[PDB]
Amino acid sequence: MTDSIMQNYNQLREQVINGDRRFQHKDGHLCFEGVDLDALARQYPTPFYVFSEPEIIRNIHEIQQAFAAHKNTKTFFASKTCSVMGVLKAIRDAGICAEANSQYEVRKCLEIGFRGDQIVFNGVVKKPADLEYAIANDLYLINVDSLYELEHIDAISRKLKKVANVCVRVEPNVPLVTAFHAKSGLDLEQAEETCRRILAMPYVHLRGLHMHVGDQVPESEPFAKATKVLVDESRRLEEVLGIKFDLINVGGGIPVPYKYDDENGDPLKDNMYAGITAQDFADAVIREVHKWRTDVEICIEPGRKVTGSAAVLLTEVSCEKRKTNYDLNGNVECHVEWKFVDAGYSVLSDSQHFDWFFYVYNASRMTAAHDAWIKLAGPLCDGGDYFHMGVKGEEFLLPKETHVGDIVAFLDAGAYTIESQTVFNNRPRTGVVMIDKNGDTRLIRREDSYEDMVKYDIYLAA
Amino acid sequence: MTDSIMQNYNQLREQVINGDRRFQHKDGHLCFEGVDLDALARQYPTPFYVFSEPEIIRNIHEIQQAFAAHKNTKTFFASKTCSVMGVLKAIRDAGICAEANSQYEVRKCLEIGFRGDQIVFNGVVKKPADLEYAIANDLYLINVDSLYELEHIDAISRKLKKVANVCVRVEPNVPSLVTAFHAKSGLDLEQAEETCRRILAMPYVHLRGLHMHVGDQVPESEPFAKATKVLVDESRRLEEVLGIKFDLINVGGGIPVPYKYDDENGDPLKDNMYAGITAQDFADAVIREVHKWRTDVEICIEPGRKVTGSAAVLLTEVSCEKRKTNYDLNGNVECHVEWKFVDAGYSVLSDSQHFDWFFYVYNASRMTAAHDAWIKLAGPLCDGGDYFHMGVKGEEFLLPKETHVGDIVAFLDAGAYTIESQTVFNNRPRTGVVMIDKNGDTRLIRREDSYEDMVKYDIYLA
Ligand SMILES: [Cl-]
Ligand SMILES: [Cl-]
Ligand code: NA
Ligand code: NA
Repeated sequence: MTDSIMQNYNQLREQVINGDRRFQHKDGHLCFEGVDLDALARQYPTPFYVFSEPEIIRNIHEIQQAFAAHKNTKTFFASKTCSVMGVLKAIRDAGICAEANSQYEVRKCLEIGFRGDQIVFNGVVKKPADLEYAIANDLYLINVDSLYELEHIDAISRKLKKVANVCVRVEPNVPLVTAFHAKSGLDLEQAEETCRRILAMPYVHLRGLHMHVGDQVPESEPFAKATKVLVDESRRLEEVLGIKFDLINVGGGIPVPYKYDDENGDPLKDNMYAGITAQDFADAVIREVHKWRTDVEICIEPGRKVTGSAAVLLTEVSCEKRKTNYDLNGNVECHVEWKFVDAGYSVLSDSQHFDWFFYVYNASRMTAAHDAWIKLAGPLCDGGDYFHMGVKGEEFLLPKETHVGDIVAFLDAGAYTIESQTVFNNRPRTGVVMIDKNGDTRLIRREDSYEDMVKYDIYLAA
Repeated sequence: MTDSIMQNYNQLREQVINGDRRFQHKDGHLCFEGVDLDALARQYPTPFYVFSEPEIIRNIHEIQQAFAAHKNTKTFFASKTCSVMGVLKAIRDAGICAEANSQYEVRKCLEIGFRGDQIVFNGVVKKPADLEYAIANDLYLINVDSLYELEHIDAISRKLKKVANVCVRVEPNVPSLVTAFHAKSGLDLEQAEETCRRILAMPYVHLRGLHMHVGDQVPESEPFAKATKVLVDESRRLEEVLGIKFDLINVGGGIPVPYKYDDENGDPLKDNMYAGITAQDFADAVIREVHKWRTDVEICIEPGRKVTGSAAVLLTEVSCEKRKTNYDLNGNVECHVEWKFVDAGYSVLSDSQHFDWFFYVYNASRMTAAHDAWIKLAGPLCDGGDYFHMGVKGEEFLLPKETHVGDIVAFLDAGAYTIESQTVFNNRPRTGVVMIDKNGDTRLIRREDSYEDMVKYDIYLA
């Protein structure tokens, strides 16, 4: 099976450089939107992430084209996915809106140019200061996640004499037990009284209901079933309360392919295979909404799908070693070829914490057979800081000729990879480079400096 | 039985405030070294960590007393555990040395006042710039982790005309994990002789001894005994073969800390939140093996977790609450779940999520009240997985039924691997840090990240 696994992985490698809209090859090197990534990693210090504005645009087009059957669709990028200002700017320039998950995310979205009417603010803990900031900035939506929080929305909107526009988050029990496993939202049974309360509030304007199914969802059925619950309650409440809702917000969760050989993958057992497309998500949602109204606005909150495929992590092979296991008589049992790169799980956190797979290739030797089994380690002083989600078990494939100094690329590294970095071991969080629409590159986030990292501390100087 | 679990947890609670060397009660509140933690969390915004210099001192005393049978012991705090400058200063002033795990860790140790001869620099990826910085600063030890890295140490020490003092890291294959497959660090035992012979010939590299590090939160003494014996046996053999006398042996870290205290109810080999050994057991195993070789040689140890783990509390305010109910198909209640939301989630206390780490949780504002209600404890991140899964019983915690929004929740034993592992996910800031000094007074030693801090790393058009 290993030889066939090796054959299959090299077929995937060839597809990257001859059949992928993002990539080419030049001088033996992987190129991204025409940019030679080996050369790029000689210009900027590794490790760093490189984002593609062209690919973000293609992803947004996929999402928007998926919703062509429903004209009144509004798309809010879930900025917890990635909020580097230059990424947010590319997303704003590509024509969609923004969902924010904290006061500082709201502020960043406003500062990069999203208008208040292009921002949704969601959360389970929206303290009075957070709500005051959001209400004062006339956000399109602030979700209502609990009755406790709603009391603060009422009080603060009254204090500011400013209308707060809200959607009530309802998390349906769609059979694993919503009460035990879903911290967010209200129960369906609480929706009516919550909406009745809001109608009576002078400065709180009820716009619709909200749900969010989850992340990297491998089937369309959960979106259909959950949307139907919220549509049925929306229809019922319009009748009971004598109102017409502005909108329904169905959240995010469109998956991204992290493994591409779907013929060999089962998305229900390995959700690195994308089980559905944006079109499947849209078909499920739109079909359920149109059983109630065709004119109502549908709000969607895609995160991962906007940026996931649109970045690469570039990391230099910085050390190598061979480790050999010997039996008790001194005979070799096996050899392990370790390659150390300058990025570990403080840089690429989900590879460790969420068992996330990313394709790994030698970008400096992209046209060479990846014919050697290796283990790939990071630089942290932690026995667990190596990449466990290999091609076969914990083993990766690289050219046997791989050399210290080569650039390794992790593909599909654009979602949930920047804000989740740490300064563990006082290794810096990475710089970030952007490829713009013209194929030109610029730095959009600096690498943390020494002074950056000590300046939060308060201590007598030396 | 849940009643017995509740009774046991409340016995543990009473032992915190009437038995534990760290804690007391006043005005119904948990006190740490006499500091009322409810009051403290009204002076500083939550969430934040509070460290105890007294408890750091007690932990260091435990470690050093454990080594009483071997006078020439040098203790290096593994600063990857916590490198806030004021914490490092407390450890420096307690009289021990520092182990560093990156160039910037070396620099901050020097800056806070550790001399070069008090610093060990360890790593698997020590780039030429890292090595030049370390060698220029006359560090007590730079470990040798690979043959590749050793070539840089030789070349750079020659260029600087400064002696690099080294210990060769050897990771034994001790049957338990397979070292070649699961241990990225160190050289094989079989490589130690030639590596040492080559160092002896280098003009500006000085061989001091061998190094190993077993692991973290180790619940048995046998791993230390077996691994130390391998390194002692090879040390003795190399002294004979090469005609040298080693300065030292470095046996690393891994002394566990109790995260659950009711040892009568635990199996440390199945649940390593129970500490399976004490510092005395660690020292007994190490010293016994070293003294079969030499009683005069220096033993270097690298404790991390044990120095600071018990010495901090995370204080976080209950900031929201809700009740979720599962209803049967007749609308009758199947069960209720009481959710309490605190202002810290796994971006603040990462190991609670990523390493399934248990920390005792109490209501510091109601510390003398029976913790008599089962609750689920959630953080503030917009992520369904951001709740604390490592409960008292399954995913459930115990708090007083009188718990109210505004109460302060404490997580105990929050001093190891809790600061540098924080993130800005959702653009929630990394926390402030307070220190209780040995006189019982408090000061801020790290600010909470500001909004400026969220964006100043980014390069964007205004
Ligand atoms: Cl839009
Ligand atoms: Cl010492
Ligand atoms: Na109203
Ligand atoms: Na020498």
